[PDB]
Amino acid sequence: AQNPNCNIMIFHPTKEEFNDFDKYIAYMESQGAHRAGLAKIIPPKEWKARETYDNISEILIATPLQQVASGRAGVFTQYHKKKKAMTVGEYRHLANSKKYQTPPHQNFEDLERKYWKNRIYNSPIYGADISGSLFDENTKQWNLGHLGTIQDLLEKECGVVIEGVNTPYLYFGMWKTTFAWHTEDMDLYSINYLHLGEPKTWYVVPPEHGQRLERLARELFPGSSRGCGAFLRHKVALISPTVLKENGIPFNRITQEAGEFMVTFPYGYHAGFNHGFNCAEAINFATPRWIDYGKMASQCSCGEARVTFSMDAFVRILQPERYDLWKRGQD
Ligand SMILES: O=C(O)CNC(=O)C(=O)O
Ligand SMILES: [Mg+2]
Ligand code: NI
Ligand SMILES: [Zn+2]
Repeated sequence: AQNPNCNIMIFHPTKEEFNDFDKYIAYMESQGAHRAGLAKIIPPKEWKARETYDNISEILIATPLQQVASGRAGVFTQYHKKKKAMTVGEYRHLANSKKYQTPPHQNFEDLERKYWKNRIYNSPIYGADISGSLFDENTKQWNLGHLGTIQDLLEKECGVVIEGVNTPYLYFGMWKTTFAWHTEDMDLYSINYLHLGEPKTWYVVPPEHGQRLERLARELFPGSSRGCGAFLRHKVALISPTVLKENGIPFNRITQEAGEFMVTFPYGYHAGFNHGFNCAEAINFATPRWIDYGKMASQCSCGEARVTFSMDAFVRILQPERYDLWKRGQD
């Protein structure tokens, strides 16, 4: 078995290998990359997402989210308080303000220490989940707005045509902005490209060990666990690396820098934080190997998780027994 210790793998495809997205994902899996839950892909030196980022300041962040924490430094939840709209130029100036800017630090490890020590005492503002793309339409390789759609994959694999669409999302971050422990909707893959700015640190649990993280989460967030049998679908809980190590949960960590792709694999729990002002783009995708994960994915039916239009068909076709209850949670 390849990569039996489930380490995060880093790939350096040539420009020739960068032509065929599906083929390269299958190659990475042939080498055991999925076992980690997360892989990094450094694009060939010839490749670019677009020519420059000089003209992005007028993009609107209609609903910036202030991420307010509750709990203790290593075990907390966050809720999202909606703020007034602002442009990306306004948000970048806010991220660089004395109140919100990255503190002085020696290296990524020092910054990671400062994040876990101090996150809960601040409420950073995240421009998350903005429909759109920063890939130039002329970028033909690994353009996250031109991928094969999940609906077309399900149709190719299973023969059933379904409604729904699959488009990318932009994330404008600042120091301490945080993504809570989660897997993707329907345990899909994700791909994330860091277009510009400061790094993003990731934590991940191997898919084979995901239920160990879920059991710890039920112990650490016991009221949330009674409320919902899949409460990590709410995307609000954080657990630090120190707490994971104390409880023997297998995980790995890696920092993504601007110009790099990350891929999360089906049922790979992940969490992390931004180092400073940045912009990322991400989208879900599927492969034939996903189908079995989609059929087994947990679902939130308590009403909290509320997701896209397109998840309907995935539940309806892959999880018909669950459909009725899940849809009640959506309505
Ligand atoms: O970058 C973020 O805030 C969160 N991204 C993801 O969870 C992802 O790409 O799957
Ligand atoms: Mg603009
Ligand atoms: Ni994700
Ligand atoms: Zn729920």
